[PDB]
Amino acid sequence: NEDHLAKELEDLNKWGLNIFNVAGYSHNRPLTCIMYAIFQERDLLKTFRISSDTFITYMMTLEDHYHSDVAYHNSLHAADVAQSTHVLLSTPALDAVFTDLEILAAIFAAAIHDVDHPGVSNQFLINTNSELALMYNDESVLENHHLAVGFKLLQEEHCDIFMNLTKKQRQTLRKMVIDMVLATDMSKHMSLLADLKTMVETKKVTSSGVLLLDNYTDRIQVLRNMVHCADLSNPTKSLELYRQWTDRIMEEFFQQGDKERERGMEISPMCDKHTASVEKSQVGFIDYIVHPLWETWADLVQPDAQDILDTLEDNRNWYQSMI
Ligand SMILES: CC(=O)CCCOc1nc(Oc2ccc3c(c2)CO[B-]3(O)O)c(Cl)cc1C#N
Ligand SMILES: [Mg+2]
Ligand SMILES: [Zn+2]
Repeated sequence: NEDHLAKELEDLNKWGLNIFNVAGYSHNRPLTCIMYAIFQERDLLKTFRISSDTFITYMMTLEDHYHSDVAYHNSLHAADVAQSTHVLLSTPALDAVFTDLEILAAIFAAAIHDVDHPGVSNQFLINTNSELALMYNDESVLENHHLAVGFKLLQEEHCDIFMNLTKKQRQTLRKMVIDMVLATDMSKHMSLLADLKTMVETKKVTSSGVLLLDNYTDRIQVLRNMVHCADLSNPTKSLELYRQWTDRIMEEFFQQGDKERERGMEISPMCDKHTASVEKSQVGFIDYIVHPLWETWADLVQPDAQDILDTLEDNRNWYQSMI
């Protein structure tokens, strides 16, 4: 059990760590396990003076606020996005670019980015006049909610993992976490990608081949896009992992479609279990959203995302051939 978990964690810094196996060998606590592994690996507990007790207590409470009965948006997805963000932060083209605070903020943002997900989209909550949609004026409804829950849990007993940060560090980390979690709202996708394309068109590179960022706006725009990339990373993983993610998301999508049908609402795209094709949906999703994003990311950090983009294109063509 312990030796098996240790074997899986040999791939902690690698794309396509088997987070499903990590969940199995950690007794369904992948987020707490992988976050403790990541924080020890990066010396984040030492650097920001976080005790193991305080970190574990917060992470266990955070993981408890992910819904076990939802198929996709549970703590396994959060753990996957955190570990993928951890890998993207160590991409050679971004070496020595980001501060320790920015690294902390990105991994934390990824860990909390879907906390307390009900298993339905923003459009469902807007169209049903949900309390959450009312609270946030239909704007990034769930993403605002994820931030609210993630931050409020820091105020629980023995849970303030940012207690030993400076005042300016706490204020700046709050801003950056908000930016990165809000960047997972699909409504901001086209604007984020447009900014990413602009940075690629006007990128400054060193002799060693490292990206140069002049100001805070350029840094946060890359970090926003990084977490967005990590959130949309399932199709870029090895096919056996990607197929498992596809099974989970379609189960959650069909459950929303069932709720929409019984309420007498119009069923959302990819959510009608009677008519929808899993294979067509993935190919369409890759072509219009995931591939444009990752191709632009690959251009920013060239050649570091070459195998990732190749995997995305191979998985796209495989799924297309199964239509
Ligand atoms: C195996 C996969 O690749 C599933 C990706 C998630 O499935 C989709 N998500 C979409 O938009 C969101 C993307 C990210 C997130 C959410 C919605 C809510 O929370 B979240 O942060 O996880 C859209 Cl437009 C299409 C699909 C499809 N298929
Ligand atoms: Mg989300
Ligand atoms: Zn997500």
